[PDB]
Amino acid sequence: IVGGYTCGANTVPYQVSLNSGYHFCGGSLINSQWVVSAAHCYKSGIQVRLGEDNINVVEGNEQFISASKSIVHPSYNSNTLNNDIMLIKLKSAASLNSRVASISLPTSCASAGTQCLISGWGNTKSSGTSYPDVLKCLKAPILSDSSCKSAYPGQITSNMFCAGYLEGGKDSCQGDSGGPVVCSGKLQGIVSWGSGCAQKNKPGVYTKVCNYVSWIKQTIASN
Ligand SMILES: N=C(N)N1CCCCC1
Ligand SMILES: [Ca+2]
Repeated sequence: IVGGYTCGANTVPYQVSLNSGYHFCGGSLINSQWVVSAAHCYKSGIQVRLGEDNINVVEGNEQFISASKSIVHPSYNSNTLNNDIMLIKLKSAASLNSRVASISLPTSCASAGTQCLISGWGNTKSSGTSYPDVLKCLKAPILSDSSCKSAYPGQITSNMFCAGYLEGGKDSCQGDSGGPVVCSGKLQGIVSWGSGCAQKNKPGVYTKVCNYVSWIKQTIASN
């Protein structure tokens, strides 16, 4: 996250770190045994780390649970990033508490102008590299479809939305991928792609979760 703030330990209780020897992506806990992330975060050997603040220090609220299965969206296209969403099932249910909690799926899609919370352990610099140990946060509005398409000609599908600031300076970044965009207490986005980080006229692009609620629910119901 570039241009954000330190969230505070366990203040984003649905945020998970996906670990394969190191943090490589975010995700969102949506019930005791399932995480939503980005399809472009797929790999084998995933351990889900819940209850994290500093990802390099055991601070006492962590739960580390291996994935038992991963399900990339049927229609994911890795060239266009259309349908950039993946479900991960945990081998055992997480113990839910104030510090480790699921985030509700949306009942309705969110509108441009809605303020959301984006979070992750990604790079905090738009030029160069500095990766934080503790979770960072950014408050950002959803942008109109028109301005999203103007920023990225030929690239925005009905399964994507932009959020952030056209003036630059505030955005998600490398290592935030797969993490949450939460608006009014519902998971409306997944950190997906952009152009650099925090550049003028290049807002972040996010997977539009409301389009996937039926798929998520029916996948969970049979897996
Ligand atoms: N929001 C931006 N700029 N992103 C998404 C996360 C990876 C780097 C590109
Ligand atoms: Ca930790």
